[PDB]
Amino acid sequence: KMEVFQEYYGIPPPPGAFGPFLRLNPGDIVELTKAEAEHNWWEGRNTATNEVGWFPCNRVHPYVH
Repeated sequence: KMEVFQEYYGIPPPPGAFGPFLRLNPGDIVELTKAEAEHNWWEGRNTATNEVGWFPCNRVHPYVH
C-alpha cells in the first residue's frame, strides 16, 4: 500500500503504451496492481476513488500509519 505525497493529474501523461492515468491527491492510499523494476510507471487502484490507472512511481512512497 502506497501513500501519495505529490499530486498527479495526468501531466505528464503515462508513456505511450501505458493505460489511462490515475488521478492522485496527496494523502490518497493506493493499492498497487502492477509495478515492475524496469519501469518508472506503476498501475494501481486509488482507494479514495476506486479508480484504476497508471502514475509515475516517484509520486508515492510506502503508506505507514
